[PDB]
Amino acid sequence: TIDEGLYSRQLYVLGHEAMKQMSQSNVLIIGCKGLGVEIAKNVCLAGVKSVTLYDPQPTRIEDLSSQYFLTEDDIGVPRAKVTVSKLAELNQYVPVSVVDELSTEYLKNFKCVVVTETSLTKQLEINDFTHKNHIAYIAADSRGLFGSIFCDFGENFICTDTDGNEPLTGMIASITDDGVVTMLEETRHGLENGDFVKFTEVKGMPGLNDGTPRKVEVKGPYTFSIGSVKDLGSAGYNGVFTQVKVPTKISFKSLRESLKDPEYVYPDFGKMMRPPQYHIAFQALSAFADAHEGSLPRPRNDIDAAEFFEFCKKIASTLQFDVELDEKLIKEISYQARGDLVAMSAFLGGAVAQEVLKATTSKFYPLKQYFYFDSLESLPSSVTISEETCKPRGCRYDGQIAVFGSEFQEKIASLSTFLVGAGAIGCEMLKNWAMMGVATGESGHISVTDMDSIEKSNLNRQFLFRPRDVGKLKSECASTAVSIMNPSLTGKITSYQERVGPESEGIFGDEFFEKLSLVTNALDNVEARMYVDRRCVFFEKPLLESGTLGTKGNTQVVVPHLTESYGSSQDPPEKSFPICTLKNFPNRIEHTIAWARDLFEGLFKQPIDNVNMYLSSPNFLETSLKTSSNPREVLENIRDYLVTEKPLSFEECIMWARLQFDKFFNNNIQQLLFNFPKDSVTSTGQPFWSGPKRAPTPLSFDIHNREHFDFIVAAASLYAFNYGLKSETDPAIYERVLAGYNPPPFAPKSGIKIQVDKQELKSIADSLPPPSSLVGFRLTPAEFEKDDDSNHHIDFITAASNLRAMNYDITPADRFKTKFVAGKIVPAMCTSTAVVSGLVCLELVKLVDGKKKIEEYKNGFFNLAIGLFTFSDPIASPKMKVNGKEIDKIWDRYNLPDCTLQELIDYFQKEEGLEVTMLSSGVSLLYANFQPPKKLAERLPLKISELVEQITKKKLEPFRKHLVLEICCDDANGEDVEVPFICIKL
Amino acid sequence: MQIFVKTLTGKTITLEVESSDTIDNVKSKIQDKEGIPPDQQRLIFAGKQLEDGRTLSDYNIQKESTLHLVLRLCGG
Ligand SMILES: *NS(=O)(=O)NC[C@H]1O[C@@H](n2cnc3c(N)ncnc32)[C@H](O)[C@@H]1O
Ligand SMILES: [Mg+2]
Ligand SMILES: [Mg+2]
Repeated sequence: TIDEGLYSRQLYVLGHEAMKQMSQSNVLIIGCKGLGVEIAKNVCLAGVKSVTLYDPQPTRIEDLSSQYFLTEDDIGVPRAKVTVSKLAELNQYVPVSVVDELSTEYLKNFKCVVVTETSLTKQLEINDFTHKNHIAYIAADSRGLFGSIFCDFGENFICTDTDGNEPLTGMIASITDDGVVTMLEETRHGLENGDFVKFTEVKGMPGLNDGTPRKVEVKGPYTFSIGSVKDLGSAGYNGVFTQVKVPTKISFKSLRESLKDPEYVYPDFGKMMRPPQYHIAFQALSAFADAHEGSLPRPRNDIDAAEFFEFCKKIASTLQFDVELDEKLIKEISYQARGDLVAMSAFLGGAVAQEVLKATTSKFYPLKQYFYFDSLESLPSSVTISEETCKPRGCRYDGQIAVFGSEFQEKIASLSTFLVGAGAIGCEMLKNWAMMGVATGESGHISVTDMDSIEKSNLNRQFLFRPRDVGKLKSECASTAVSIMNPSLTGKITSYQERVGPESEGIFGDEFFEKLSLVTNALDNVEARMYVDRRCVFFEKPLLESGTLGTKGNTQVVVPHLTESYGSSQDPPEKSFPICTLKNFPNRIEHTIAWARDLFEGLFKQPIDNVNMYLSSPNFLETSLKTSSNPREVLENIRDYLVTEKPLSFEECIMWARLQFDKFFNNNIQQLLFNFPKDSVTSTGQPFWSGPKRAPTPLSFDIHNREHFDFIVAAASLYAFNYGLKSETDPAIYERVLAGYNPPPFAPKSGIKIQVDKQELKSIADSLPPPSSLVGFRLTPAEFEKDDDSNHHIDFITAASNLRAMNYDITPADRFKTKFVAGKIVPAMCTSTAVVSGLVCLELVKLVDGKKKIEEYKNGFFNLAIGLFTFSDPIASPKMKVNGKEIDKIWDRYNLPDCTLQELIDYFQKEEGLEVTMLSSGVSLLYANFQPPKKLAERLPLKISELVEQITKKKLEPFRKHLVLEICCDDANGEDVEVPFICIKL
Repeated sequence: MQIFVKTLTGKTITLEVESSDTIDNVKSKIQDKEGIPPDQQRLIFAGKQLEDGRTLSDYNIQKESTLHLVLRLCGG
């Protein structure tokens, strides 16, 4: 029922059941300014039943400071009726409509109501009703560098998944009668006290496998207790535990009764004392509105701030708040009251959107209940921030000028940025830049690059694209889409289709980087991140970095000559299974899917490529014999795929697939059991097939077995694809050909090496047809494509994996999970993407302000599934001492022209106090003080570029603009010392 | 004394420590329980990341303080 083609990546986060509940939940959203439109965007993409908008207030120019679906032609028109048109285009499955009147009884149509830009008085009126009529309530507001969220899902909300983690599971070694479970081979269970676990395959304790959950007591990383099990056996052996996730009832207080005793979610344990201050300040903001006819304090206005601060006093007394108010902090909220920052709406909007899904799915732990946030470190300090500088100017950026000022607005407009990636994070980043006015100045410019094209599943979280854009380039569409959002960016954006890396340094060279103000990553792999980081360090450019994984995300800022870089710290490495486990001793479905992916590659990819290389590369056989890891396999592929196993009909492909069945799910298993019989024992007398090793059983082909049949169809259709034969699916032709299959006899051989020559390969090479006879003939390889359900790729992998799962008695998996594993799909959705984009841009304004204190910057981490946000100051770059001078071990370098070797040596002695003893370039040694005097007399007058060319016996590439060198030298005390590298500017 | 470490996936780790203990020591105790190499541990207290060579006292970490153990992510 659920369109898996669109929701693939999001389904891997929320699950089918959750999205089924979403498709039955109407959502009402009050307010269509920046915050509300962001919430509505994510909710529409998410796939709720429908979205209803309510905002009769007319469009003002300052609303465009963050609301990206409003143009200057829409001024005066109510915001809801202008925004509905563009929200309906996001997701065809989510109708969007407007409502002009709000009736209390009309709220009963929605499972969740999001309230923005609404006074506290009206909030209480709405929440009083929703709280009594089983309607989820969410209220958020964006006020300058300050934000707030309130959630009330009722006092009997049942959460069915409180962390979004997959259930823990692991293999057991033993269980004592008193209930001590010992994990297998120092394998951590990962459980906590109070968790529940079921069991399966436990030997000696049959009743334990019945599936009754048992509370756990953790005794150590590899051991835990479940209580007495004497009534069930004397000793448990082997088996597998599986965590049982327990639901929790969450009782929310109403807005009225929690207003006195609010329960806070702290986004920053370094600002623990602020949420209470903000609780009072946001209420005082609504009292000010009611007093001044719905108007908020004017930007940086002292008179309005004094009156506001007085409201806080009255509210603090009315609520009996035993707290000493921080005047400077509270007044700062009044100064910024009219601030409308797109970054703040992205951050809050993404979070609120996730909370809406929590209310409609009962999945993930919701905010309970008050989330007060600030990014006050983003307030500029290099420019005058006064009532005169922040005053409105009648432009789309008034909401941003209210906080940063007009002098700062020009700095944003003249940025030259480089966005690496135009996917999820890329689209949100471009949207933010457009609303902020980045690169809209004379000297401003944006460069976007991405080598990929738009696909269906991208549309779930890459909102600049539309179904009709499928197949187009991401960087181009995103550039065009942003020009519509901010026409001031017309012609200011240059899009590339380049893959950032070593191969594209001719485009993204020295001349390209020198112009940039900063680099922003929007990548989906660590390799590209590490490369961009190296480049930014070399060109001394700031880097804004971010990543997401399902509901989790993070941000990191790299400040030249201040912080460490992205590559300065280590991350957990990517998991890889042992070859022995995949090749012969699988025990999880992940092991059979990885095996099936290699089988897919080994039947429909690798041999095809060898044939085409044999027919187009003149000396392929010779080179392969000298380089190939398995020359015999290459020769056999060519021999098999060109003559001995070449099919001439789809019937012959079916016969071929039938042979592959016994070759990989029977004959190979027999040979394995022949070398390791089921009852064989190790050197310690223990059964060989125990623990991680599961005794396999060969399969006997059965046409009436869906897994057997699915493998034949998928394998025959892929073999036909390789040769261009037309495939078929009518079961009658498979029954016709297979019913008459005489399998050749097979007997397990001896002397085969199963981990836990010269003549024959030269003879089969001569038996190959010469390429002279196959001029122009090629075969078509199968290029793995996980997102095309008509190519049989996932069909073959699913069937092949499950057949191997049947060999080893492993639980099979459907195409949905198999696609996830074989495809290495990263779960993702729009909510996390918006959140990181907001945090990234809150750090962007710090870079353009030139902030020099490391404590003002913040790296961000969050997990929306548990309402966890946390932040830390960046790590300073490691320092070093040379002749007493402080050297930055990451960012410092010696910049020199293309001078002579002598001039370089003299420069370092006289200007740096360093005696150059050795000078190197790459692997090459350019100079050393111990070289004979004739070697030096001929090199000292040479230029560095000349010295490099001669020593390397190779001319420098013509477009080279720099040269990197290293030196060994003694300091002023004659002692060897490490010093920064040298960059020669040619 | 006792301190708590909350991970980004919602797990809670309890440690037995003293204010004079080094971050390296705290990381060793986290490695024993979770298997995470010290160099891959990102600990945060009161908005500051804990660095090797310093002590808990250098960060005002006291009885029953809560640290965050976080990771970097690569989707996007
Ligand atoms: N996170 S995502 O999957 O939604 N999209 C990431 C986005 O980034 C692009 N990408 C990946 N690697 C590179 C390099 N090396 N250069 C430029 N862009 C790159 C992907 O195409 C994807 O669209
Ligand atoms: Mg793609
Ligand atoms: Mg990707």
